[PDB]
Amino acid sequence: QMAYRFNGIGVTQNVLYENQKLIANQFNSAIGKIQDSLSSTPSALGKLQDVVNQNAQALNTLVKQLSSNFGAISSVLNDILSRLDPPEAEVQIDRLITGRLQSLQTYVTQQLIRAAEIRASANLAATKMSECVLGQSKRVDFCGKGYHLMSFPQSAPHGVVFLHVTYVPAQEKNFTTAPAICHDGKAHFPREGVFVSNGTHWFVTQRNFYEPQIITTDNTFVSGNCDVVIGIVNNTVYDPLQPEL
Amino acid sequence: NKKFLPFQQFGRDIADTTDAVRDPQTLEILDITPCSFGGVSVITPGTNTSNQVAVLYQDVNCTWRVYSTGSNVFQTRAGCLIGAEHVNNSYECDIPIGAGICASYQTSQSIIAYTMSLGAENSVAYSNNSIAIPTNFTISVTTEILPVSMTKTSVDCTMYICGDSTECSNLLLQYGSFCTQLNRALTGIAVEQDKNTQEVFAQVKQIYKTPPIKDFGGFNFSQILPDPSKPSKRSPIEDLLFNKVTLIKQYGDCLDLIC
Amino acid sequence: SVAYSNNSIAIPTNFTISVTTEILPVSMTKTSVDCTMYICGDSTECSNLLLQYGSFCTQLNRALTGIAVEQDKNTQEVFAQVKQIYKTPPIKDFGGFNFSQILPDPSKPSKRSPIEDLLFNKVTLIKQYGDCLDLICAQKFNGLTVLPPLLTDEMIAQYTSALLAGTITSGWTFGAGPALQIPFPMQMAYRFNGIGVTQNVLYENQKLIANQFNSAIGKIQDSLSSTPSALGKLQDVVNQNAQALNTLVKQLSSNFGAISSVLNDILSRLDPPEAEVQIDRLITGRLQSLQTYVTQQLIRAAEIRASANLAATKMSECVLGQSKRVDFCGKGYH
Ligand SMILES: *[C@@H]1O[C@H](CO)[C@@H](O[C@@H]2O[C@H](CO)[C@@H](O)[C@H](O)[C@H]2NC(C)=O)[C@H](O)[C@H]1NC(C)=O
Ligand SMILES: *[C@@H]1O[C@H](CO)[C@@H](O[C@@H]2O[C@H](CO)[C@@H](O)[C@H](O)[C@H]2NC(C)=O)[C@H](O)[C@H]1NC(C)=O
Ligand SMILES: *[C@@H]1O[C@H](CO)[C@@H](O[C@@H]2O[C@H](CO)[C@@H](O)[C@H](O)[C@H]2NC(C)=O)[C@H](O)[C@H]1NC(C)=O
Ligand SMILES: *[C@@H]1O[C@H](CO)[C@@H](O[C@@H]2O[C@H](CO)[C@@H](O)[C@H](O)[C@H]2NC(C)=O)[C@H](O)[C@H]1NC(C)=O
Ligand SMILES: *[C@@H]1O[C@H](CO)[C@@H](O[C@@H]2O[C@H](CO)[C@@H](O)[C@H](O)[C@H]2NC(C)=O)[C@H](O)[C@H]1NC(C)=O
Ligand SMILES: *[C@@H]1O[C@H](CO)[C@@H](O)[C@H](O)[C@H]1NC(C)=O
Ligand SMILES: *[C@@H]1O[C@H](CO)[C@@H](O)[C@H](O)[C@H]1NC(C)=O
Ligand SMILES: *[C@@H]1O[C@H](CO)[C@@H](O)[C@H](O)[C@H]1NC(C)=O
Repeated sequence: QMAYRFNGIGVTQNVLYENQKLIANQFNSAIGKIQDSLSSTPSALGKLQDVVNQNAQALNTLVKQLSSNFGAISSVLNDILSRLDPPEAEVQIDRLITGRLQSLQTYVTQQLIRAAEIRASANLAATKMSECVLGQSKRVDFCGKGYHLMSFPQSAPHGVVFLHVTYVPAQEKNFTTAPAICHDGKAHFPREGVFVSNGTHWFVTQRNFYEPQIITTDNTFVSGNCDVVIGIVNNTVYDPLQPEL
Repeated sequence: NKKFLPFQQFGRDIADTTDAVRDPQTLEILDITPCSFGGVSVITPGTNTSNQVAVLYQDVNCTWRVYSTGSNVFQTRAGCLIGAEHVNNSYECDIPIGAGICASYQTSQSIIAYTMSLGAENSVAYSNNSIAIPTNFTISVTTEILPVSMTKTSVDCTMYICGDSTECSNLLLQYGSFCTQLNRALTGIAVEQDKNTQEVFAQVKQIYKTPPIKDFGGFNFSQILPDPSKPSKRSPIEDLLFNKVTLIKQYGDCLDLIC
Repeated sequence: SVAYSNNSIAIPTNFTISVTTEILPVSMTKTSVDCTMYICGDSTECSNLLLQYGSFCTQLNRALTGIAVEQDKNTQEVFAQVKQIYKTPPIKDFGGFNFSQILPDPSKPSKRSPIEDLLFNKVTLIKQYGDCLDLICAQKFNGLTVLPPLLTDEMIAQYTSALLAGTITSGWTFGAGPALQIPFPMQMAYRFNGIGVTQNVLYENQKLIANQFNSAIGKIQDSLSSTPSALGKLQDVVNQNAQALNTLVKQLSSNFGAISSVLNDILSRLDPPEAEVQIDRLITGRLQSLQTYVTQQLIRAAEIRASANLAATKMSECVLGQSKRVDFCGKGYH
């Protein structure tokens, strides 16, 4: 399966099969580092804590707004009712009713805006569950930084944590490159890969991993002559048909 | 410079506030201007960490309308900063002040103000016949945390506005379907939270089980697979995530912010 | 009418390299409101009467502070994708491709591209007490202030320049790891392979493709310099914010059922008992105006946040990579 996912990012599967223990060890060490980094950093889950903090703060503000007068003589209904007849108590309780109705309407409006934001975040989380966990994504930075291999979901309080396993290239080397190879008056182009050279010798390799190979007629295809391509390089293209001929 | 017509005494602004007047003894036109102007912000590294603060005065040019001057003053495009030293190095942003200026608390400890650094400089060795190809790789696992739902709340309007008062309830009846509207909105939010959770998590309809022998070619999923020993069948990572987030209350247990 | 037949196909014998613009809003202006100066400006009796309403203005300031922090978060999420400031080489031999209209101009005092200079000239956006003793002055005298963005336009230009240098020197490799250099004709041959065309098509038509690219960039510059309504969305955002602030200023002239709109005219004709009713009416009306402004700002900030999330996604998938999604990064094969 992970050889298939290596094929999905442009690396041949023999790279995985010849490095299976190393890839497994790197995956295990990365999962253990994820466990340690989540156990150490206190502000790692601040996105989920902010939702709980905002909801609790909104409810406590709604409770605390019952102490306001809103232009009336008091904030307690029972103190108004025990000092006034039904007409002036009607006036003061009308002021309190208008103020508390305004407080409730403000709370409901802010909750609607916050719920729209939470719904957008949940639609994004459902899209990431569909495209990162249930498949392999070619979208850049949608499922982590690097070439995405696979993702794993974890439940969290009011949320989801995605563990994105990605492939990162490392230990680059610079080589001399050419667009085409001129062998017999014909221009040769790589079928998949890139011509590279160590100054003296020319090979064709895959683009995301250094694996040099002898430039043959099976590695390359022919298009035109050596007069159109700018930067074409003279080299020999080996023919496998006539050592055995 | 206003020229009043002879029947006029006061001049008004676009907000209908009196901003011009005619002096009744010497007939000259005066412009009235408010005294208070300019916003003020305060910068602290935490009251637990220290007691010194820095004060940012917006709309103040120090090349004054300040509370107290100090030993170090600094003129940013966000205003005049008093109480912070200006250094010439560039770091990452600790406390954002504005206009490319950030502040931090460095060691004798004091608040330093600096221009933020966008990152380390890099120059790719571009040539017209040179390529760079990786010879190795790293397998990297990164976390992404996404909110899905929030708490579903319901409000009894009569108990909030007119709690255990009959006269207030009979007065609240003369406002109409406002509280029915509020409860309808909150019910829609509460239904939407369950819809959000169902859309994120209930993608598959079969409950798949891992095999009892965990031979996966060397790959170890023990930190993300469920732990059968725990009373809650969660992964170790999931148990850590549930411990790291802090979220029936009877009448007899109440008679507390939730109460 | 497509000439459909059961054994007929249409195959293109040529191509066009097309450059199109997409304009996306990212942030809006960060505003702060002093409640006491807006409702009860330089009046002690009004401030004492406003103290009986509670934490309403704390709620309003919390909402506006959240909006102001979210604007800087929007700009950081769109532009600060890479953390290395890549530079272009001093020799600009890119196989015939000419990025001079999008690369920074070192002669200008602001290191901006010619296209970026045109875009900044085509969108029209410290005010001391001494030089105010103007709509901004009237806004600032009623407690309404505009906070500066955390990143200046020079820093955004630096981030854009770093993204451009990384793209034209390394292709999509710098967005997924270390920047691996590659010649630009070979990079666009890779991108031709990404849309299903063999690379010899590019290598045998390199001068024509480079000329089409250069002419399309020059046409983009001319069409942005000619059409005045090209940057309509950013100007609409600026106009909406300015109109909201001016409406908030102009709403101070309303009576709200009281005998006047001036605080001092009420206070100079009435004793504090009969003044207090009118001051309470003005307080309720101006509180309603502030709440309406904050609610509209919250809805507008949600829309701007959606636009900024889309712009960050387009920066990730169109600039840092080659997209197979149809019409996400222009019309045609991206
Ligand atoms: C570029 O590739 C060639 C071909 O592999 C390298 O030549 C080989 O060098 C080793 C050195 O130990 C010899 O043992 C081989 O016999 C050589 N192969 C031949 C002659 O076909 C060459 O060294 C490489 N360039 C560099 C700079 O390492
Ligand atoms: C690549 O190889 C070709 C073929 O051997 C070279 O072309 C010849 O170059 C010589 C010297 O200039 C001429 O006298 C011949 O007439 C050319 N033949 C053809 C068929 O064009 C070419 O010069 C080589 N290129 C490099 C850079 O060495
Ligand atoms: C590719 O990278 C891996 C990871 O760093 C290298 O594996 C390490 O190799 C060193 C030296 O042999 C050992 O000391 C480490 O223990 C290895 N790490 C792991 C996780 O196995 C590997 O050698 C590199 N391969 C090449 C060709 O450079
Ligand atoms: C493919 O299209 C290009 C662009 O239209 C053609 O290039 C033009 O060719 C005409 C006639 O040779 C010239 O007058 C123009 O100056 C060329 N334009 C450019 C930008 O170079 C090209 O000829 C077409 N090729 C085919 C095979 O139809
Ligand atoms: C890239 O295109 C620009 C024009 O868009 C070229 O700049 C022109 O250069 C010529 C000669 O150097 C001047 O006469 C023009 O005034 C320049 N125009 C502008 C708008 O600057 C530039 O030379 C091109 N780059 C290369 C490498 O040829
Ligand atoms: C690279 O540039 C050099 C110097 O201008 C030139 O001689 C060479 O032909 C160029 N190669 C390619 C492939 O453009
Ligand atoms: C502050 O005043 C000085 C004196 O002219 C001026 O040079 C400087 O630009 C001003 N600062 C700002 C941010 O306007
Ligand atoms: C997986 O890792 C844990 C701790 O890292 C270890 O205890 C366990 O034995 C490992 N699983 C296997 C099959 O080795």
